[PDB]
Amino acid sequence: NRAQKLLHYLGHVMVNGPTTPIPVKASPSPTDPVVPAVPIGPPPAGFRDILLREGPEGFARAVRNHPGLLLMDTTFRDAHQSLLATRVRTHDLKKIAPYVAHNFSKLFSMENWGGATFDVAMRFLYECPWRRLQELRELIPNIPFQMLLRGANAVGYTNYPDNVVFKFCEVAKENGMDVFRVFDSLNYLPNMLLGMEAAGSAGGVVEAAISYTGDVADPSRTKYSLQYYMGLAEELVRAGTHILCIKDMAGLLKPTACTMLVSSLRDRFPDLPLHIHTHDTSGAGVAAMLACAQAGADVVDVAADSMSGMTSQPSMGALVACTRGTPLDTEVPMERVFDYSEYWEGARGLYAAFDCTATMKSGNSDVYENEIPGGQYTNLHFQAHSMGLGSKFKEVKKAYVEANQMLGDLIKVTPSSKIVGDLAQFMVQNGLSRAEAEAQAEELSFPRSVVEFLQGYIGVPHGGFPEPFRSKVLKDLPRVEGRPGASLPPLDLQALEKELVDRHGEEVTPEDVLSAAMYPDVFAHFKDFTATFGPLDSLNTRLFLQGPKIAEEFEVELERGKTLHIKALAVSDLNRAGQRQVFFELNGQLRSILVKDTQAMKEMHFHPKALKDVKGQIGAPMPGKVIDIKVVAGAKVAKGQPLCVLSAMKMETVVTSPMEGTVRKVHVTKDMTLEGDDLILEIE
Amino acid sequence: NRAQKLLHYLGHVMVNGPTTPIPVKASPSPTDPVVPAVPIGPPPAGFRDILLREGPEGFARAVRNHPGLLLMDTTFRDAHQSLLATRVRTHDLKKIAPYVAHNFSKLFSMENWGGATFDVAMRFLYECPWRRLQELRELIPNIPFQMLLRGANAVGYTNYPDNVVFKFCEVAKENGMDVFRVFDSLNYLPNMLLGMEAAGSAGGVVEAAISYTGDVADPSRTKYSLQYYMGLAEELVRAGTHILCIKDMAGLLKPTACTMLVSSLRDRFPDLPLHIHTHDTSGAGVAAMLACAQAGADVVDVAADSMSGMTSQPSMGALVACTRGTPLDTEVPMERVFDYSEYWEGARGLYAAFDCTATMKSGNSDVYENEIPGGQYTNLHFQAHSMGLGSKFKEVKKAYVEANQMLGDLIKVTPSSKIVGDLAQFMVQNGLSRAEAEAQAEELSFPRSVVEFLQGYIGVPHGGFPEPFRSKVLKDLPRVEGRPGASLPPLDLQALEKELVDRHGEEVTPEDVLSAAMYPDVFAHFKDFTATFGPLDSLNTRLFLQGPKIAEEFEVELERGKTLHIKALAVSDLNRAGQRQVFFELNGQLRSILVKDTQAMKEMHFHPKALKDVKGQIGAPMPGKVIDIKVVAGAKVAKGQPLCVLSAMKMETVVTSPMEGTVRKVHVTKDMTLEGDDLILEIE
Amino acid sequence: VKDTQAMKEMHFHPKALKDVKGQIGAPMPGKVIDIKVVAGAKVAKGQPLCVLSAMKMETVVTSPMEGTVRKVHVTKDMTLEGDDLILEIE
Ligand SMILES: *C(=O)CCCC[C@@H]1SC[C@@H]2NC(=O)N[C@@H]21
Ligand SMILES: *C(=O)CCCC[C@@H]1SC[C@@H]2NC(=O)N[C@@H]21
Repeated sequence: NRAQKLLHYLGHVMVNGPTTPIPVKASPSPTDPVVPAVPIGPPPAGFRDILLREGPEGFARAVRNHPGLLLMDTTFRDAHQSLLATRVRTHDLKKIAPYVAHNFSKLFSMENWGGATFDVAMRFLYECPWRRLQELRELIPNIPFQMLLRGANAVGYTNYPDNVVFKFCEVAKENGMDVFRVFDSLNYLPNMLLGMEAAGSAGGVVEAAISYTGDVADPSRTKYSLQYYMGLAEELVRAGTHILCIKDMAGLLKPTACTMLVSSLRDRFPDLPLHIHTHDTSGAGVAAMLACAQAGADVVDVAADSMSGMTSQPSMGALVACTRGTPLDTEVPMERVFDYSEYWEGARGLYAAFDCTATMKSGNSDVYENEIPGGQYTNLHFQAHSMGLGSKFKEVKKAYVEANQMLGDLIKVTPSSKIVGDLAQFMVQNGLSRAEAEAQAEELSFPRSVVEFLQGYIGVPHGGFPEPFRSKVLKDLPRVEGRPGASLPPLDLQALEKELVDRHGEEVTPEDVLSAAMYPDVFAHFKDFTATFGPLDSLNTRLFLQGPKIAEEFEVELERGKTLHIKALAVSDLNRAGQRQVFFELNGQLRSILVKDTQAMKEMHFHPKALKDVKGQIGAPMPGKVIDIKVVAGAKVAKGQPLCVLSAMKMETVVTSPMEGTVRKVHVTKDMTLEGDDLILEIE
Repeated sequence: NRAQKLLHYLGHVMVNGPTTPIPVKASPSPTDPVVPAVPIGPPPAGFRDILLREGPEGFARAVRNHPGLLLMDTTFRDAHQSLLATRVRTHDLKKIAPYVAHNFSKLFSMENWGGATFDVAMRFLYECPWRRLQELRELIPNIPFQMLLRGANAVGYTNYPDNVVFKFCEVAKENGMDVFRVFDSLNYLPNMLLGMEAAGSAGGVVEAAISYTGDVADPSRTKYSLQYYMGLAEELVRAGTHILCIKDMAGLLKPTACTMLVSSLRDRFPDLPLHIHTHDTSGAGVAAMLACAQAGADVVDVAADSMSGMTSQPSMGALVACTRGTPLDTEVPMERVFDYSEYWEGARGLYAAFDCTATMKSGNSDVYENEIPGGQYTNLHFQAHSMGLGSKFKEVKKAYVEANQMLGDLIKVTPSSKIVGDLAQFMVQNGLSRAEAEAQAEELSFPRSVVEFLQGYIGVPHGGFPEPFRSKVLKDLPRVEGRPGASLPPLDLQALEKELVDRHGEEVTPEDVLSAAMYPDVFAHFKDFTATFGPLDSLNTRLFLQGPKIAEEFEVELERGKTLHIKALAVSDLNRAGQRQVFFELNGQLRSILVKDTQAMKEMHFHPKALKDVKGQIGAPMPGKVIDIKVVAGAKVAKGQPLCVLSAMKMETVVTSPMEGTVRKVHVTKDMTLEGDDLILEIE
Repeated sequence: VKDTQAMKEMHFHPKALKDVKGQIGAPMPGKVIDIKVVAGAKVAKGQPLCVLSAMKMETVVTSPMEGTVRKVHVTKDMTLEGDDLILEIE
């Protein structure tokens, strides 16, 4: 019995408009993407059976001894985050999940879990990550899944207590999550050791990712030399990981740097599998990927053709065709590739409301001097749009270079990238250059994020903080060193459950408790809106965004037990009250409800009205202009004396003092239109 | 049920316009007239008791014996056509009847029904005359009413069968009717004889009327001399009646003329009650009326103050005030006159959409040169407007005099007035002069009514009529001689009862049968229209003609206990075939109705499409502009022989005859861009 | 011809003046959350003044100088955009 709340949502969409902020105006494609047919038989068993049967190390050995190359479709997380603002719901994903299970059993592993998946499922979109994860894992019983995880902060942006992160990892593994990736913003050794230890405590296949920046083929700059990365890999390997992984956030891999680094690591690690992640922002990613594959790569990240290019991962087809005659022999059907690409482009056509292709058309070479992370460009563009700064977005990216170089050649990863982007925003809205910021570091009101980083909440940069700027900014601000996760006191996991179940909700589960501990207020708002509108996510994307149209019929699956349909009838009209009626016809009955519009009165005039109950109160006898008032406020007047004169074209009503006393205040000064019984002055 | 029909009517009124045509575009005023207060006790004793306890002769003697003056109110019949097109409903009428029946006892009689009363009560207004008359007798069991009748034609414009008129009068008298008027357009003595014979057969008060035209005080005016009128009056009085009357359809009585006339009449008949009827158009009506009422008159017609002036009768107020310090001593409390006038003034704005004021601003002179009947001018202007010649309406009345000379100086009230009007309509429509119209009147077709008059379906005029024009028009037509009514073959109506019954009659009353006998076409039309939408005259007049406005609640009655509470929300839009859905509110229920819009015509024609079932037919392969044609219609064609060339922008395709034979026709003009798959030509 | 039906007006919070160093303007456009100092109270150098939060950006306004506050132009619970006078120092 939530159809009432759902229709209230629909009517609120009809009147007040779509609720989620929209960066650019657009209209959804009326057409519906076509899903290809799927075989009746259960999906063929992929590599998940090995994990279910063999240990994580046994699985790693089986992959390593396998001849050929292993593939990852990263469309579900990295493309959505990068190309879009990853505002995709799970309905369309489920529409294709059986096809993927039935056809893509040769894939290495699947990425479905994001870092900002919680933020999008809470703040703007309204979904529970655990739920649709559960349905997807049901639909995919035979491909292992990979989730994104950071070093100290599990999904947050500040370092976090060890115990809560361990419990969260335990919960995720208990749910059925398969493969874990753990990394750090600056590759901070205590944080990465903590993450590796947490993943080992969870139990499963564990990898660590090395943040690659710059070019290792340039001997002029050895800020992070091949020796540096090699030693880093040395402590990672001695840490006992399953597989090493490499992530190219900005797609800055030359095939030369590819081959020399891959050889440099494979020579001393002959049985170590390889995982490669890159963003095809510059359009030359495919060459580097092919060079790595020739050089001894094992697993790589690559996106569907329709969702490829631009800033996402490269395409299926390029690598598939390039290795047909090549002994690499990716050995995957092209028909499934075409079906996947066509379905994905059809689905993208629906999310045309905020495609960044209007802003940026094709990937440029402006990454080698800008180093914008591939995954956050559209999101930061939309952040600027919310800030209204989209007009100068061309200068916004111009500021990023110096925003980073304020703090030096840092490892610009998602937290650091966000901080640098915030710094660029601040100095571009203030419009001051490098010298103005550096000389006035104390003077400028930097956000709490600047002092947060300079304090050392995330960690310590390998190169170290900028001492003069940090001294100018922090000054009296405390500086906590060491591992902040070790520095941060542990926090309770129990009394918060009681507090939340007292405030709302009358059931106990650890999932919502840990979610609210990670993020209380957005959790509360999400619960508020869901309660006011019942279950969601059972609708179509077009229905979710723009709502039903006039005299069109559409079936709505309320839940699995029953499915009904609603017929939108008419918009009715604005009432004198802010409520508006809207007409709706469900399966066999007609109904209409009241919708509040955001146009409640315009509040003009409301001139003071003299009250006749108080005989001392004076009201204007006739409406018109005032030629003059013979009395100033706080002046004594006598009974029957002229004190004010009203004006019209034929009569001149001279005001008479109602009694003896002094005038408090003259509401009318001179020459304003008056009404009958208007407050002029009060006499006592 | 019944609600559905009226609800559909309301929806149709919302979607479409008012069914009745609108002469002048306006809206009813948002004001309800004030009903004056009424007592509770039974109505006082008027004159219905007197005629009840006496005979018509005894009652007439009692009236004559009264010292003073007795007044006739024509605000229920004549003021209608004088000021409006006689569009007043009955629902508004049944709101002062208790007041006047209580307040007005000295009043002589009231005229409600009239000649042009039923021809609208079913044709434009949709009501039953007998029904409304039945609903007033109980409201006023105090004061006699008065019927206006014509001699030969009972209600119609052509002489009706004598039995028909007799039985009609008998039924009318049986309806409880009290006073009757006998009249004829011409002075055709058999017409008045038949009318008075029918009135006496019915049994009751019989009054005949004499038309007035020209001047009696002008020696030059000789066609209708005093002695002519004296002979008419003496013949009628020898026929023997109850009360005499005089008609002034145009308001042409000077005081001296009517006072000398009254002196002549009262001299030789100093017992007979004397009655006058005039239409105040020249503006001097009140003066002559009062003068030659002080002379010898007994009864005076008079209209309400608000419904006075212009062309209607003079007012209550002037006559009451003047007859104050006089022996006549009207003796009527004028306060009730005041409230009556106030109610009528309030009621006038309801039908303000059509009125003579918009055209006829003030009372115009020169009526002597025009002699246009007062009760005809408004309808004439309306019919000219509906004709489309309302623009040149002044030129229409200009041509009216020439038509008068065409027919000579004759008395015209109902039939011949509109006959001259239609002849002038033809005159102005053809834009032709009088003299040559007289000349080439042989071949020129004339309206059917002119032919009827020239044949003599009405009777012989007093002065005859020109022969050569009648020979030029009638020519070879049979011509009626003698009395048309006697020459008319009497016909039975008993078969009409069964015809009505078995066609659509299951409750038809003899009144309805008589109505069908009068105007069968519009009778059946009104019957079917009422049967479609149910009974009318149960709602407000603005509610009837304008309909309820959106988003307001209103109440409607059905009977004493059946009264509803109705509200309307809004209207849907044209869904798929010009149909609307509208949403009403019952006392507590919500209703949805469908209305078929009439403003959707969407007439579009296309070049014939080649049908694939016919192999011989040839269709256009590509849309585009035709360059040249190689085969003419009805010419032999070879198999695969070029016949047409098409080229739109890029492609050029030459159409060839796919089969051997000869063509029948080509649908090509060589110079039109024709779409593909079109029936360009055919093959045998 | 000069039209008469054109009425143009200006209102809402004014803009902080750059030459007046005592005038303190809003650095970012956002919602007023809390005000650290009430009008008529001494303010130290580098002291929090107001908190602004719009989408994820948290900003605390520091005191440009050391001196008592005279008027709270920022008021409370009304959105203020960048470069709007929030506090004035004499
Ligand atoms: C709140 O919407 C701001 C969205 C931008 C931050 C998100 S968080 C995780 C991603 N990593 C990054 O740098 N921006 C993205
Ligand atoms: C059309 O609805 C009927 C009214 C117009 C004819 C009436 S009949 C009596 C009057 N005399 C005349 O010529 N027209 C008027």
